[PDB]
Amino acid sequence: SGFRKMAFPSGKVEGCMVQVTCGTTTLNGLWLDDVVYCPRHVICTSEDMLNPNYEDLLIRKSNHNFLVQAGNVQLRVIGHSMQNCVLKLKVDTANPKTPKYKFVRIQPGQTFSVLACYNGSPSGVYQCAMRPNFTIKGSFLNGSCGSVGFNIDYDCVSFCYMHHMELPTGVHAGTDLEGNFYGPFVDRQTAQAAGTDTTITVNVLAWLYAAVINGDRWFLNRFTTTLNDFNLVAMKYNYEPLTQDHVDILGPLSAQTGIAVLDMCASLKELLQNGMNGRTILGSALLEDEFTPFDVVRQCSGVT
Amino acid sequence: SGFRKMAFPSGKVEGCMVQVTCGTTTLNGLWLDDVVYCPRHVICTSEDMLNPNYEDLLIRKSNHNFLVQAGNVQLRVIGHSMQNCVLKLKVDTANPKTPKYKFVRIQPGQTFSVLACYNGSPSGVYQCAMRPNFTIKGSFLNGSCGSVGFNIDYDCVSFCYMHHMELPTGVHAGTDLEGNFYGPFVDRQTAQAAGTDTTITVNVLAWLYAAVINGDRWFLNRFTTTLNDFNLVAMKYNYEPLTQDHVDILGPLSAQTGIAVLDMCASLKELLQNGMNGRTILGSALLEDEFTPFDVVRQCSGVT
Repeated sequence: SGFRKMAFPSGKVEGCMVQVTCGTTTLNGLWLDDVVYCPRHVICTSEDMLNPNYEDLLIRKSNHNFLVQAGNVQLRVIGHSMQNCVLKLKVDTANPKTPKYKFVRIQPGQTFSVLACYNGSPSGVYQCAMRPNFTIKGSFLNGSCGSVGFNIDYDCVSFCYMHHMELPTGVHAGTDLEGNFYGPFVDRQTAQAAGTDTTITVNVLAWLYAAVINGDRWFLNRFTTTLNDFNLVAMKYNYEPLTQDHVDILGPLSAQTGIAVLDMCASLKELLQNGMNGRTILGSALLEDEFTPFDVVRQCSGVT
Repeated sequence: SGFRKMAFPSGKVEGCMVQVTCGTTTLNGLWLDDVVYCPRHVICTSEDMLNPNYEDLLIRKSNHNFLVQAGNVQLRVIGHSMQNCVLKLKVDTANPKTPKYKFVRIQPGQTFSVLACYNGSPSGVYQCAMRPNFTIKGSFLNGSCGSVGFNIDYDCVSFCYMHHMELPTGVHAGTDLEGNFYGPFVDRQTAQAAGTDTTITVNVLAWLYAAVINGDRWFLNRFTTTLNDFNLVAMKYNYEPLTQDHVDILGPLSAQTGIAVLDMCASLKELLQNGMNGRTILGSALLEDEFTPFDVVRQCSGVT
């Protein structure tokens, strides 16, 4: 019993973190096979970041200007290329700790673990979600760029995020491992404001199922609703519209608990309209939206 | 910027988890040097757990009855002993991945990371605190016993917790790595009720400092207080008494922010008396007490 914000075990990713230095900039890289992946802004001065021309800045860089250190051992850079907003540094040594891996581009509402790193050294691991406005709410200090987000399926690491940017509002932006930003963000120190950070409805519903499984039941009510009726209320409260696809995804939790998805929507509707009245659900005073239905099933079933 | 509930990177501990089976019971063990540590209740049937005589049950067990598996490889058990509520299984192979380590017994209010495991396989990592009633609020399913709690200081793992028990109220009890339960709990399926789960005041104050550092400032008010005045209010709200030792520990965060500890106590006093009025602090609608002052300094400074 109990339900925690849980990250994947980080060891497989710890084995891939390296330090990348270009001139006076140090950040983190991800070493998979004989390629180190890092943010292309490693080549920028903070001055450069105001209006960088990355192709032009990169012309002034050679393989020997990219200093890659794995623990206390230097890696030899034998090639470099820019793919979107990441650099791929080809090294002469395959990472002996390379796990089975995939690069995946996640959808808003999907969760992942972040291994926050500084100077190629892991500092901590925490759980994030891709927000509906394609930001994440992370914990990243100067030096954390190139820290990665991932999911694990048994022994395969799916890398989904690399940290690039903090917005003036203190939320975070980054790329997939092909170097494409999530959302509209750019690797430039400019006016970038995030859109509405809506609540991930299907994740709240999943977490309410987790609450019922773990004995927190006070919020269950005598009501039901329809998707359209629920969505009128979701819209008013800046919740994401619930789709039949979301209802289908919640089916296993519905089955496990015997609470119909639309009954749980009616419980959520009352919580939105009535508030928590000073009560908590799984130790939270707000409706938690950074557990996916898959997360809830995984944690409630004990997948390794 | 940003402030997350962050666990230590788990890799060093992942390298120590093994499966222990005795008859029909499978749980987790911790393999350090040539010793595997596990809960002594591995030797119990669920029937046994109602009133176990561990010395008597252990007489019926031989080295060859303790099946220890590290990944898909069997370890040879060459001795076994009971120390308090843990078994120490001596194996013929030192764990080649043994990190630098210590066994520490933590105080209530101290935080640690848990690597939840099933069948010796890591499932997830999350951050816990030793509650003032010597329970923890974990996420543990059947098979999770022997999962461990730890802190890391650079490259040294301090193991502080091993999971043994779930109370009928769904909170968790366990031991240090000498096999001594935290608090009054026993490894028996009996009436064990937890005492008051008071709020860890010094940790709330630390987290309010973290909030100010990360730009959440709305709760700062024009007031101050005294330890005695604050403590009258703490007592009323089931907060732990704040001591001068706690004030001394918050000194570095006081210095960093320029907010005197007693001024922050007066902000906390108003939050207790007035509530949050539907506002949040670092994404929480309640006052978070599972960050120590050391955690806040570590996460705000980026220690690896």
